[PDB]
Amino acid sequence: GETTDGVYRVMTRRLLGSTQVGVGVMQEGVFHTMWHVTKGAALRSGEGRLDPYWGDVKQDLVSYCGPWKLDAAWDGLSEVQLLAVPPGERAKNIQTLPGIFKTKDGDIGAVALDYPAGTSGSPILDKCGRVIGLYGNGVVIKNGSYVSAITQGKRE
Amino acid sequence: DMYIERAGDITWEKDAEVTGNSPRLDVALDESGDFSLVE
Ligand SMILES: NCc1cccc(NC(=O)c2cccn3cc(CN4CCCC4)nc23)c1
Repeated sequence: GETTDGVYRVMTRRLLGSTQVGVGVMQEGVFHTMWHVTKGAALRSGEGRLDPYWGDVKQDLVSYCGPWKLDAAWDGLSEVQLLAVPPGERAKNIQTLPGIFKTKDGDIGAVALDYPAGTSGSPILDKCGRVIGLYGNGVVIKNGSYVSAITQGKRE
Repeated sequence: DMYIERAGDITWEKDAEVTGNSPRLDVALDESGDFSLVE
């Protein structure tokens, strides 16, 4: 169906009406989303079918039609933009300075923006428009708000 | 059956809404891909 690069909504008809379960990035013929959005299931793009190619539950990432293509990284200094695609709402660029998730295996950038769960898979981008990660896997802090990691895969 | 629909271009937009703070949190990542807070 549509293989043009960009941001896409991930919809399902299995629940009430047409529900947006997530978001993804089409780059170089490959669709990139978070694992929890599709659970590894096949996707439809008009009349064409997209089959999973790579996936990892711990990274919470999945790629379709080919290997993971997104390899830019947050520079640990500069502001970034979450290209938020909320359910039923227009794509909107939100500029922010990322915080940090400190883990036993190293530090990871994090964006403190609260959006509906169906916004999972929305890309986080740098000043060059390159996707440095996806939004949607993180934690709930003291006041109940969501803080998401900047989740990036590996380009082989 | 899940289906996709285009929502826009991936480009940096000048003069976009600037919001959100930058917290430094101690977190743990489990085998099921779930992040939890460590305090
Ligand atoms: N470990 C993978 C995994 C599995 C299942 C779900 C997720 N992600 C989320 O739930 C999520 C994503 C994006 C923004 N959010 C905002 C909130 C706040 N919640 C919404 C319902 C009540 C409060 N939750 C989210 C991640």
